Parts: sequence; C-alpha cells; structure tokens
Amino acid sequence: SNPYQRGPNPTRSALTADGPFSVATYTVSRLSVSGFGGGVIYYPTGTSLTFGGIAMSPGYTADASSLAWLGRRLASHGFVVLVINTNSRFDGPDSRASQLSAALNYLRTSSPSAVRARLDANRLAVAGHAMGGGGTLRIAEQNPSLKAAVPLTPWHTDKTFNTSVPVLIVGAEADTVAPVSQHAIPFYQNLPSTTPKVYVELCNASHIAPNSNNAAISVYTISWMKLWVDNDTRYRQFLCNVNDPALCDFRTNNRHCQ
Repeated sequence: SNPYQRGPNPTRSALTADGPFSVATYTVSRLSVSGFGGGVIYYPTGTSLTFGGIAMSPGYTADASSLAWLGRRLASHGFVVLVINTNSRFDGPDSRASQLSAALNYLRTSSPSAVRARLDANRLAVAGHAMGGGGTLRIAEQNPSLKAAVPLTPWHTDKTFNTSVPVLIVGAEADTVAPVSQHAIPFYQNLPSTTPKVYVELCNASHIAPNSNNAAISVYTISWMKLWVDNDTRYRQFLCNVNDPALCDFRTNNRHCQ
C-alpha cells in the first residue's frame, strides 16, 4: 500500500477545479528570507496529513500573483506550494534556478510551523513559468533528488539540460515570447532519452496561458506531480494514451506509463 496517496480516486473533471483540501496561505516577506524574494505559500489546512512540496517561479517582470491560481490549485489537491517572488523582477532563468533552490531549502528548514507540519521534506518538486520554467530546467539539472519538474511555456537561451528528473513541458502553440520551435520543443528533444518526459502543446494558446485558470495546465501539472511526488499511479490515466482537444501536440517516451 502507498503511504503517500491522498484524496479520492481522480476524475478528469475534478482536476479542472480546486481539489478536496482546504487551502491556507502564508505571505513570506522579501526581507524575511535570504536567497529569494519571499512569495506566498499555499498549503493544506484542516488536515493532519503530510504532503510533498513544490517551489514555483514566475517569469520575467512577473510576480507570484501571476501563478496564484496554480499555487492554490495544486495545494488544494494535496501539496505544499511556495510561489516565489524573485530578488529582482528582472532576474534571468539561471538566477531563478538559484532562487528556487533557496526556496526549497527554506521550505525544508525554516518555513512556518504550520507549513512544516504539512510538509514531507523528503518529497520535493519544481515548476515555473517562462524564465521561471528555464529556471526549473536548470535546477532539475542541479538537483537530481527532485521528484519532478514542470516547465510552463519555458524560456532559456541554453537548450540542453542534463537532468534525470521527470519533466513535463507545457508549450503554447502561438507563444511569441518563448516560441515553442526555439524553446519548449528543443528542451524536450534535448533532454536525455532515458529521462521520463512529456511535451504537451496547448492549441492556439499564448505565452500567458499559465497565468490564469487553465484546465489543461491544471490536469497535466496535478497529474505529473501526483505520479512522481506521491508515487500515485492513479494519475497515470491522465498522462498515458491521451487524446485531449485542448492539445495540438502530445509527445512522450512513455517511461511513466508502467
């Protein structure tokens, strides 16, 4: 039996709305932490269980509020989620990677009492938007103990990341900030062939698709985190043998399906 399993048997519908756990928030001021700009922690309340943790980075010029819906959404499905602010809104992808690393260390070692109560510090993952998604790829390369990485419409000038952390990339077909032909798709192709990987391309979507409630992003992000952070194979069904009308491409090496 699986000790990390949380929540009822999933349906796709349920993964497009906030989940079964009530969500508490904690605002982390920038001056209260070293190595990153604070942010917002979304975490389960009204529960005695523990959950894996996720550090999430916004993109260039953006703040944590640009991913608030997704922090809340993930927390409500059973995760402790710190959406960071960066030291400067102009920080690049590799700076964002360093700040994600600082944020993960903060979650494990110096986060608030109520947050530590809910966190299994052994089970951590990362996600990020745009330059924050480039930062997600880089920290995955740096920290093979991470359980999963979800780069959303990622941007980076480097195209090849040597990581074994399971990666699910979301591209936006009509992205003109991080065009999929130059960013997301090369990232996917250049990851090692042995790394479990998925690429989903949102039909006729812009770069800012991750910044508001988005059913596809919700389904794939929750499912990848459940599968890898919680070992929760009930979520394989949403990631394997996918036909989804919101997607205009779906690619995988199928390592996650068995």
